[PDB]
Amino acid sequence: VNAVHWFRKGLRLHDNPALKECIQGADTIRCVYILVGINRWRFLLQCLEDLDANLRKLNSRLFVIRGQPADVFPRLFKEWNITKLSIEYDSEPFGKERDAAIKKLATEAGVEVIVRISHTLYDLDKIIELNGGQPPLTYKRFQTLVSKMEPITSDVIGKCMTPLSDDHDEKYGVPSLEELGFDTDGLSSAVWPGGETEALTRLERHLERKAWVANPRMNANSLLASPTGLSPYLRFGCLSCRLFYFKLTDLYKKVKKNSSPPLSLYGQLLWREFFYTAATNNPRFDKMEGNPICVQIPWDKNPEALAKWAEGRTGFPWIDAIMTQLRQEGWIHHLARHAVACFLTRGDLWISWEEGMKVFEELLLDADWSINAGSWMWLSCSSFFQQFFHCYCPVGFGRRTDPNGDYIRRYLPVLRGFPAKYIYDPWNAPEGIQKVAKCLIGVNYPKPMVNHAEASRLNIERMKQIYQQL
Ligand SMILES: [Cl-]
Repeated sequence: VNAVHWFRKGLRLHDNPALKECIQGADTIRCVYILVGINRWRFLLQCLEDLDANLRKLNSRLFVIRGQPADVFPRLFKEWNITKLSIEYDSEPFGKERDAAIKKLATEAGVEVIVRISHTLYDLDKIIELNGGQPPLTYKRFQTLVSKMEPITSDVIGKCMTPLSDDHDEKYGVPSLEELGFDTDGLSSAVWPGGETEALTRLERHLERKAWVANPRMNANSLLASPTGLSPYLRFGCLSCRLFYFKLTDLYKKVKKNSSPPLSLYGQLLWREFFYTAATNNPRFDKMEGNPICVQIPWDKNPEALAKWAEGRTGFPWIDAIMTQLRQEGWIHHLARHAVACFLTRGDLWISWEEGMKVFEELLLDADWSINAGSWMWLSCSSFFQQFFHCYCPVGFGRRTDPNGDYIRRYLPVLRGFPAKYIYDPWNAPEGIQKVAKCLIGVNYPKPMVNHAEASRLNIERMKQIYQQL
C-alpha cells in the first residue's frame, strides 16, 4: 500500500528498476535521500536539487532527511505506514552492511525490501560465481568472464501519487552548501554541474561527438574538463551505465557496420565494473594491512611530503598543476592520475597509496569507496599484477602531454612567465629567466621536493627487491 524508494546512488529517474517495481501495487510513493570537500558536496546537492525539481514536475518531491538510516527508517515506517522499501543494489562492503541492517529492521516492521541491480551492467555476484567464488584479480580475466555473460519522456511515478505537506520545503528540502557549513564566497560556477538532467544532455552530445568529430588519442586539450565527460555522472548514478552502454553499442553499430565493437569502446564502463567486483566481498579493500589482494609494501610515513603533494607544492609543476586542477574542479584526466599517483607512491615519495586515496576521496568527483581504493592499488602496483619496472617522469610526461606547458600556466599562474623550455622544470632556468618570469625558484615557487633521478632509481630497485629476484 505505502511505499518508499531510497536514493543513495541511482540519483536519477531514468533506468530505475527498483523505483518502477516499488510502485507496482502501491497507493503512495515517497522517494527519500538520507544525508568531504566542497566540490563533492556541491555536486551531490545539485543532484538532489535536480531530482527534487524533476519529481516536482510529476507532482512529487524528493524527501531529504539528515540522519543515520538505522535511526530514521523505523519511525518513518511507522508514521507513513510503510510496507515496501526499494533500493538500487549497492555492491560496496559497507553499503551491504548498511543495507543488511536496514533489511533486518524492515523485516521486523513488516516491510518488504525490493532490491534491483542497476548501478552496474552486471550482477557482480554472478561474475564471482563464474570465477569460483573470488573476484578476478586481473582486468583481462574479468573481461573474459563478462564476455561469457550478457547477450525517457515518461512519468516514472505515473501509477502512483505522493502525499505532500505545506511545510515540505522546510522539513524535507535539499540543504544548501551554507547549511552544511561551507563558506561559499570562494566558488565560481561548477565546472561539473550535478544531476540527471545534465547527465542526459551530456550523453547526447557525447554520442554526437563519437559519431561526428570522431569514430581517440591524447592531446593537451584532453587535460581540461570536457563538456561531454560522463564519469562523475556515472559514479553518482545520474547517468545509467546501462543506458550509456546500450546507446554506445547501437550508435557504434549504426556508424560502423556490424562490428563486434572493441573492448576499448567500453573501457570506462568495464574498468569501473572490475573494481566494484574486486571490492564487493572485501571489507579491507581500502587497506594494505589485512587486505588479501594487496601486496604488502614498506611505505614511509612523511606527513610533510604528503601535504606538499596533496596541496600541489611539490616543486614539480606537472604534479602541482594536476593536484591544483583536482582541488579546484574535482576532475583530472586518467593519465594525470597515473602521474600524481605514481609520484606519491612507487615512483618518487614512497608514501602509501592509502594516503593518496584519502585525498582523492576528499576531492575527486568520480571516486567512490571501491573505485578509489582499486585505482590507487592499481596505480601504486599494490595489486592487479601491475608493472613497476617503469616510473612516470614528472617532467617528461607533462612535456609530452602538453608540449607548450599551457596546462601549467593555467593551474599555476605563478609560473605563467616561464618559457616552454623550462615550464616543466623551472629549477633549470637561468636566474635571469626566473627573474623575468617574476618567479624565483625557492622563493615564489618551491624547489622540487625530491631528486627525481635518484628517488625513482632507488624506489624501482626497492620495489624490485620486495619480490624474489631470479
Ligand atoms: Cl546508479
